[PDB]
Amino acid sequence: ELIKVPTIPHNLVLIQSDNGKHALIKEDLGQWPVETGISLVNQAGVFAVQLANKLGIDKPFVLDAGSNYFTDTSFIDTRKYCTDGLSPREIQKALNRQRAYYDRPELTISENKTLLSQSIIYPDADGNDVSIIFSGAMSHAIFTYAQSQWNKNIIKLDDYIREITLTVPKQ
Amino acid sequence: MDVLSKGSLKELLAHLEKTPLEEAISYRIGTVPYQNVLISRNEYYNQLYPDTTSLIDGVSREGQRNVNGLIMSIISYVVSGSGHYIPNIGFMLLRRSILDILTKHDTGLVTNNLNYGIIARNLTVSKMNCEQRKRMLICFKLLAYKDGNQNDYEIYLNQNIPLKQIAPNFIPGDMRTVIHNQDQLAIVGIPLTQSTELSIRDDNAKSYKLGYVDWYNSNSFLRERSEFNLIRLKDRDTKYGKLNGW
Amino acid sequence: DVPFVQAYSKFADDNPRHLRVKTGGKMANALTNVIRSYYSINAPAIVPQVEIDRLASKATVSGDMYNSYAIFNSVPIVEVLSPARTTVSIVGSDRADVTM
Amino acid sequence: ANRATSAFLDNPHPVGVNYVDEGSRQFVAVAELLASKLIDSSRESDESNSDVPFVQAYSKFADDNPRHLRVKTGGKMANALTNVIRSYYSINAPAIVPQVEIDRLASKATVSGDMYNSYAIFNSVPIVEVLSPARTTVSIVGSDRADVTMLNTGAGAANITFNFGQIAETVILKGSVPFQLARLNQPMPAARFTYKLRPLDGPFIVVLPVGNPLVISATAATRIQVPLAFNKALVESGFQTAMNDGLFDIQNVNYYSSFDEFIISQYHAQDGINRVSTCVILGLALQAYDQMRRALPV
Amino acid sequence: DVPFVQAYSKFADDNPRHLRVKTGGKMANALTNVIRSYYSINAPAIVPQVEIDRLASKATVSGDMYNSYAIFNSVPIVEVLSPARTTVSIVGSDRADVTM
Amino acid sequence: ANRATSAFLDNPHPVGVNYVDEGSRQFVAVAELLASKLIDSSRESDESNSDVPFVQAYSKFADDNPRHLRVKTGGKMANALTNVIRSYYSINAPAIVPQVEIDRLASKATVSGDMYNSYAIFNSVPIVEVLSPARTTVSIVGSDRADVTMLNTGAGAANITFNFGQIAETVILKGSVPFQLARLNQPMPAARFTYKLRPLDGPFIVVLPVGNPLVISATAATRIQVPLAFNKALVESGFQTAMNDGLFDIQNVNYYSSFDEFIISQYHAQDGINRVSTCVILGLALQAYDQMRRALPV
Amino acid sequence: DVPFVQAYSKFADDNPRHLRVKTGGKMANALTNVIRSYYSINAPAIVPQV
Amino acid sequence: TSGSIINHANNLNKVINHVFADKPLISETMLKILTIDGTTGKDGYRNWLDKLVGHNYPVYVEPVVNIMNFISARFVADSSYFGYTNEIMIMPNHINVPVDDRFGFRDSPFCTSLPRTIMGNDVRRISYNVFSMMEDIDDVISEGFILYDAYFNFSYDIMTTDGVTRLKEDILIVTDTGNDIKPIHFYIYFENRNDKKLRYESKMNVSYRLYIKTPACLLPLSDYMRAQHDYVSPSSSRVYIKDPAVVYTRS
Amino acid sequence: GEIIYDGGLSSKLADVVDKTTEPHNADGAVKDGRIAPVKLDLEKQKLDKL
Repeated sequence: ELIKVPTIPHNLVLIQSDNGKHALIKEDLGQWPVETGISLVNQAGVFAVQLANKLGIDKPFVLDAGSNYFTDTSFIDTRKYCTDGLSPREIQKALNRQRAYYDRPELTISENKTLLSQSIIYPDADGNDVSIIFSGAMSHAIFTYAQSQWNKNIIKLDDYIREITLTVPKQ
Repeated sequence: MDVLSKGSLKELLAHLEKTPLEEAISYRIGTVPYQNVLISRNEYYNQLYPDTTSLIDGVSREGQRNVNGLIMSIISYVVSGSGHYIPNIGFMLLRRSILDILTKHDTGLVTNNLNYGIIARNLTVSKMNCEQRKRMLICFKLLAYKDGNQNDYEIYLNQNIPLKQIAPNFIPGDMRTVIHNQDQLAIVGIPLTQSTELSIRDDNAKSYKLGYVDWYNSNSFLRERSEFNLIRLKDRDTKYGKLNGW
Repeated sequence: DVPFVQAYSKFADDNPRHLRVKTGGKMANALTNVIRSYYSINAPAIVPQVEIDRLASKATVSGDMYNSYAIFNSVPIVEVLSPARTTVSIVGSDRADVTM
Repeated sequence: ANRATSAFLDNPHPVGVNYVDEGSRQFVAVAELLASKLIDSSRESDESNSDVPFVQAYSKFADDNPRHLRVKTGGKMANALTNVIRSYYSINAPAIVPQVEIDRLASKATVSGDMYNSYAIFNSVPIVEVLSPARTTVSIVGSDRADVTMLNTGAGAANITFNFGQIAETVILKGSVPFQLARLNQPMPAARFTYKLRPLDGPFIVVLPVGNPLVISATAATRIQVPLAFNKALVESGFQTAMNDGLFDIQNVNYYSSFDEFIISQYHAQDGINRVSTCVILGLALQAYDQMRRALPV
Repeated sequence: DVPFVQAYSKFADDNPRHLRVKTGGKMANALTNVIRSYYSINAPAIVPQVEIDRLASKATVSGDMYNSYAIFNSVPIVEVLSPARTTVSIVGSDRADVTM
Repeated sequence: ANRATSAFLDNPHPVGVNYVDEGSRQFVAVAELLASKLIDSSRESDESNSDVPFVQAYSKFADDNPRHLRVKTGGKMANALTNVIRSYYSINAPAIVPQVEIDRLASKATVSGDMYNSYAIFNSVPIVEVLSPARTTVSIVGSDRADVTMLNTGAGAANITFNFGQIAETVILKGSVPFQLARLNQPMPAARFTYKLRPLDGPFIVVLPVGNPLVISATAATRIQVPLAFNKALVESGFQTAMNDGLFDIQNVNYYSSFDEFIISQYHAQDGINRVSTCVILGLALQAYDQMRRALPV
Repeated sequence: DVPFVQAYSKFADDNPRHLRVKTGGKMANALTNVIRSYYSINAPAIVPQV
Repeated sequence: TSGSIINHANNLNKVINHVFADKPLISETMLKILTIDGTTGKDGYRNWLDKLVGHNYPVYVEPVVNIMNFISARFVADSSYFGYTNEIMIMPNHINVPVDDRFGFRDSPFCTSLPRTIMGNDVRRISYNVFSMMEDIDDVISEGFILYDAYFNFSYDIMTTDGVTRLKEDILIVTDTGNDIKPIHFYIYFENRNDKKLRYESKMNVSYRLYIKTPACLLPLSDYMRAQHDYVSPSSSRVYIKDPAVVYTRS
Repeated sequence: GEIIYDGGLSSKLADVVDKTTEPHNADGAVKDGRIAPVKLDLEKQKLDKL
């Protein structure tokens, strides 16, 4: 049975100094001990299954993230704001504090609107919904590759019937 | 054996300050420096193996009584471990340290007329490895800054482009350059099988390499027994008799 | 190399590999043959329409070819008519010099 | 017979041979990356009415915080970049930048020094030689577009042989009036306005009828391996800036109107492949010079 | 690509990268430089001893260059002495033809 | 003026234009891989006193279980390999192997079709032309080691021009007696026994005295991109086998004594790059042909 | 269309409409007039300072 | 050879004991097939596995195998993402080495790439096995070196306050058997650039420093557009059928 | 005056054990995945099981 994944794993943490001068974003995929003197690929395979389990891509799945959005109060704005990934509000606060240290003017309303609208969900021609979110590079690469592999075995029902139509008797 | 294990400019300079000139010179006649000879290497060939003697082999050779001879003996000791036979040097020079001979004016030696190109040819710089060339250039630079002939050192380097690539990056006057230097000048070191090499330089160098591990442990007690109740020779106080022939 | 791996995989539909030429995949082949077809009417049209439609679904963009304008600088001199006694020579495409 | 040549292909001076190691190529790539960020910061600084983004970019580039009373030259990186440009042009220009300075500046960013992972098309048309018979006048004018004017004063038609070298990939010839061209010992075709030729084929013969002069416009295109960060528009601007700033004023050197002519002329010469390799590194240096100077005028 | 990544990593002490060029690392540079030094006495010989020792510790080999033999087919003709009114010419190195 | 040319550089013939696409290149690579394993299994079976390794290898290659009272020809792969080799050599040879058959045989193994990953050194000496003045005799003999016999019956010294082309990378000249050689418009050096020249440097002028004949031996090295599985010794064996088996008999084709001469002569003709691309594929096919024929004679 | 609508609103000071011609608004007119003034001294220079 | 036979037998038992522990990898159906002769199912599987060595049977590569191969490849290729590295550098404090100044750390232990040359000379490189066996480590460590040929596991925590960046433990431990590197844990602080007390503490209290390549997981806040990534979710109109059977069971 | 620097915690480069240690593999940052050294009672001055 297919597993319907509600949220995307991003694995992003924001670290900022108390002064506010310096901030950074980090991917937290964990610590994996590696032993020297033996094959590295053999140890990598063992850790690969655990990493797949951590990201939730071990078993066949599809992504249901097209309903994870909200709408702004402005009447002009009809865009969908994705709630997945690292929140743009957190980046706004981190940038907000950085300007306070440097005695610089705060972020403007137009600059705030551009930043807070970076995470969006829009539909494509095929009907799929694509979500643009702030997420780590390694997590995105592994998650997207897993989607490609599992989708190879998802076919239309009429396509499945054509494959097995010669095995059905007449009784 | 101790001078060859130094792998930093700091350690090499420290050793030269402690070591007197007596261990740079030797008291064995040896043979003529440059000569085509046939040597026996029976591990490889039944016939006698041709080779040319030089001043880089760790074997004593005859040297003239002049500043050029003394400089050549000092450099050979640094780059090979064994010096040369300079007859009747004198007490005053033997008690001074190697560095003071190279970098100080109180030794009584004039070095203003040294020709660096001739010394390199006499020391056969062509048959030297990277470490040995660096050590020779350290001694050249020290002498150049001592006598004020810093320009001549640059002219010599410009004529020899390969030596300019591997030249040391330290100024003798400054200490920040010595502290921050990152050169590797070690020749002998703890790692090689008990085998024979074809060349005289290669065979003698390997003899030092194989004997360093044993020398690391046996020298401590045997040395301390020698100078248990002996006055240090370096910069020994005396009546300052005379310096003859210099 | 993760950003390049993801970009090439989307473009070529295969993961990049060492000891391989990194051609560009099916999209590279379709683009090359499509260019040939546009230039001349004698060039064959070999790319299936199904393959073109599949590749066009990789990204979302409009097919507007009339959104904006561009300025082209070639000077068209259709004809220069001169009497019998004179001679005229036209040289150049971006800047046309006519010697009279 | 009389022979004619393109002006820019005559006597290419030897190029420098000093800063071509792996470390030097890394330093040039680092300068290009850091200078581009500096010019982006200056634009952002103007838009936001704050000097904070520019200060951060300048500190990374110049290894020192900008000061109002000082003149903002660019620090050690600007001085090193200026000296390598001088050394690349000619072999007589001394190399005054120590290798320890190059290595230190190369560590400011992590970039590959691969200068042969991309390509760029250059438009200078090489005409190695045009040989004409007696009583014919041939003049060659132009570098980006070569116009060859031929006048025949003899009794009958003349055969003019064109030699475009072996380096250019393609050459397109368009004449004022239709003319016939063919290779050595091929049948001449009918009069036709435009010809497309591959220079490797061999010398081409143009039949020149007696009468009004015939002018042929020549356009070429050659491919030179360059780093992926190469931008031809920036290199051309950097070349003019360096020439105007007196960076190429060395004795026994030849001057060119554009960087396209410089690299092509240096390519139709002895040891052309090795010469072009140094020229590509110079182009990336000039790209960094253009960006850095426009952000920090002096 | 698993077999090639392991071999390249052992040789070059660095993982292969798609964007970077595969050169062999420091071992390639050391091998290139010793070849120049072997040919002529005027070669720089600028490979440090510490670099060589660390590179010889990667695999276990004796380094003995005297445990076998090979046959070399060049024909040495040191001198051919001929009297007056005779012409002698030697051509070739693997097979020498003496025309008299 | 007299012109002397190498025999194997004269009039190359057109090569095939079929079986060049990616699927075809995979077939050649698979054939080489399967043929190599066939000859290894032949050795292993003898050592281990059992036919299991050979049966498995032959079944993979020929898609048929080996049986007694059969000739062991090689199956469809051998027939496909033979007919494909004929196609490459000439443009007149028919292409009688269906594309679906080639793709099916290419699926027996998972290998890349890349044929330009590695390089190989080819030893043929290209002497495009040797120009001599009157009263002198010039003769060129040999391909792997070209000997040029030179005699001057004139009153004074003569200048003789050598042209080795542009494809070759290096050329080494050895003289019977020391002689004089320099490029055009260059001073003549002292008499020397040996010269190392880059062919791209231009025509080379040699001074021939009047006394005794001068013979110059030439050796050249050329680099051609080939697949990593390329083995020159095995390719040469396959070339002689295909010639003896009559795979190269067709109307209007030149015949060469080695694959060295074939690939170099094809390079020096017009449109050289594309011909060498096809010739390299023929080399791998010939390499596979040698191993399959030596394992399974017929 | 939200990114274009918001960017056009800042430029033109007017919301885009499906049944109205988009010309850039007031800023487009002033930009056109200052170009005319810059070229020649005989241009009218009509756009006010306010 | 006796060694090959002994090696094969020991490996075969290790595999068999592993595949029959916890939930067996092999199903009860084939165990029934192999037991039908009376032999133990564990013994029957061992016999069948030995026969299969060296087979040429084609095996289809399933999606789950493709996924793990991708994760395994990126594990080796990008080691910094997972907390291990193949190269560390130990230098004295007075030697100035270029470091990564993007993050504003105080005495950052992260370099963009481990330097090829320091002070105009190439940095020494020593393997871990030779380093462990060294008896003159005091002389070698005075000049600084680079340790490779091993997989170094490291950890770090970034502290928001300002302090002296240091390690939890000492760099090395020297024993009569050999020398080793203690577990690596970095305490990293942000820098105020004007604190005289912390400038003096860093220069004089700590004498040796450990440098590693900059982890790729870190990314400055200014480059937050580099974390912008796309994800495609199929349409919500699809219905997934659990039982795709096309016929019923009745005459 | 105010005290700015009065020493502090000093980092040590090396930890030198003062006790004889049995042979061992790497166990710190580097972890040896191979089997630990095998202890053999090889040289016996008196016969035990022969």
